[PDB]
Amino acid sequence: ADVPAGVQLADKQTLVRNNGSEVQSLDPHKIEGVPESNVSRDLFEGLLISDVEGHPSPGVAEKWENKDFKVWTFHLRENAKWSDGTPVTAHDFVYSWQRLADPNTASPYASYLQYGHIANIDDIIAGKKPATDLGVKALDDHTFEVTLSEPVPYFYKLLVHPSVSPVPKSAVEKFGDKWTQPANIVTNGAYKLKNWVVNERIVLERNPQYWDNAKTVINQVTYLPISSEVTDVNRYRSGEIDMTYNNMPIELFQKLKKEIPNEVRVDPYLCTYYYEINNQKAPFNDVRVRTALKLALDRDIIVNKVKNQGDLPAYSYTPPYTDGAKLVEPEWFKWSQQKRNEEAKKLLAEAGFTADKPLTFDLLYNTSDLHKKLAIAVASIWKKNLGVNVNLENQEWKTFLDTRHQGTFDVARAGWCADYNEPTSFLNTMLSDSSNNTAHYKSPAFDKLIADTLKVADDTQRSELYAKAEQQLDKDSAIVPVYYYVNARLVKPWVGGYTGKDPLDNIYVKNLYIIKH
Ligand SMILES: [U]
Ligand SMILES: [U]
Ligand SMILES: [U]
Ligand SMILES: [U]
Ligand SMILES: [U]
Ligand SMILES: [U]
Ligand SMILES: [U]
Ligand SMILES: [U]
Repeated sequence: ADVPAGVQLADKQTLVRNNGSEVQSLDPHKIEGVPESNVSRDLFEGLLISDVEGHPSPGVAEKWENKDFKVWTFHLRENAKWSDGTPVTAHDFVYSWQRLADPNTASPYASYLQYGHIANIDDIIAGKKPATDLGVKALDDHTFEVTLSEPVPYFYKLLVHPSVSPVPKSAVEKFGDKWTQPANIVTNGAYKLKNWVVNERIVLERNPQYWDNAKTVINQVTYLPISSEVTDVNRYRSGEIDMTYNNMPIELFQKLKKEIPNEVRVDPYLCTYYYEINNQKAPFNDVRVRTALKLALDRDIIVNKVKNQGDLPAYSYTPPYTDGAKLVEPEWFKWSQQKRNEEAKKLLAEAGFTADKPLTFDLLYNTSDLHKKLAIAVASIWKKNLGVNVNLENQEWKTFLDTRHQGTFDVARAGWCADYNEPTSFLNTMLSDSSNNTAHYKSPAFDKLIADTLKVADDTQRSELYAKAEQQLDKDSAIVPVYYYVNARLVKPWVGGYTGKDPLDNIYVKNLYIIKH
């Protein structure tokens, strides 16, 4: 943390953050969500990290160079250490990225190494070459060298993500699945795990071996797993929570902006809220059904009337303000809602649905007051605009993500937040073989458009290709875009260091500080 001259620090430097739900895991290779990544940034540090404004900056790597955007060499700081005092080396990264690539690990982020195009990843994922063939090597204890199969100019931007953080081989090997328990875990970020009580709290304590420990200010941070946004706000306003999670309650938000304006932080965020359609399951493998659902949803009602928190109606998967995004708005988005509804009803009548044999299916969402309120509105809108019946179903976060990976679903509430600010952080997730492809969407045409983006060495051609990839997605109605998020949360006046300037919201508690109050 960089505490401003003249600010007074509180005697006690402790922080309580709500984190939305119980994490899937603390293992960097078994996670894919925001709540998971919130805790991972405090415990595990990769080659680069985001600075307080979100720019990719030195992490374990203090400096790096690239040869033709294909061979990247990272010079690791001599004093990077794990929490047991042993050195963080380039061999740690070698073992780590191989473990990420290995199909036996089953990471939901195995494909992150495809997105960066590390050499031999496709074969490794396919079981054809062992994970040891991956294009990574330690040229020495403090030098990590990555070889890609094509030039990727934005490659380093990917490296702040938890899936490319190191994991400690000895704890992993020795304790297997229990390596992340507090008595076993070893970490290299600014914090260490102190306590982990499932469905109660996660408590982290400063890691004194962290290389930048002298600038760390908060000695302890607790992450809570509260999925009720109302409860989160209540415990924030009672004094227990210093920073809510960034899901705000429909019940209280308008009142909060009028009551504690200075505390309600609202900033740009690179995430899209949509309904994920299970593209491989009838009748959702029919484009007319997906197009109907997409068109009959009234974004104006949902965004402006039912939510009303500053979100923007969405017509694409990649947020239009992502760096490099130059998207074309489909004509349906400028049509009337009435005109959307007729087209929709027309398509469903064409797909064979009547009044007598209507379309009925499940709407799966992760336990939350906000998602429940939004699914109820969407269910009534779909019912009135299109005659479809939906059965709402909630599942705890971890179970919800697993259900979507398994494909044991019809439609699900969904939200993707960028991992790096470039259109492929979204688009690569709809690739046929992506491990992040929970829409279970498979389009040869869509895959070819994205593969083409690294064949050209031009950014204009590249943006035009991302634009057409978004048009292929929309044409197929792979999803139902609903709105582009804003990052809205409550933060106490004594919490310093949070700018709200990072559109990825990659917060590190090592950057925060408690002002005396
Ligand atoms: U004190
Ligand atoms: U650049
Ligand atoms: U940029
Ligand atoms: U269903
Ligand atoms: U509620
Ligand atoms: U470039
Ligand atoms: U106080
Ligand atoms: U106090």
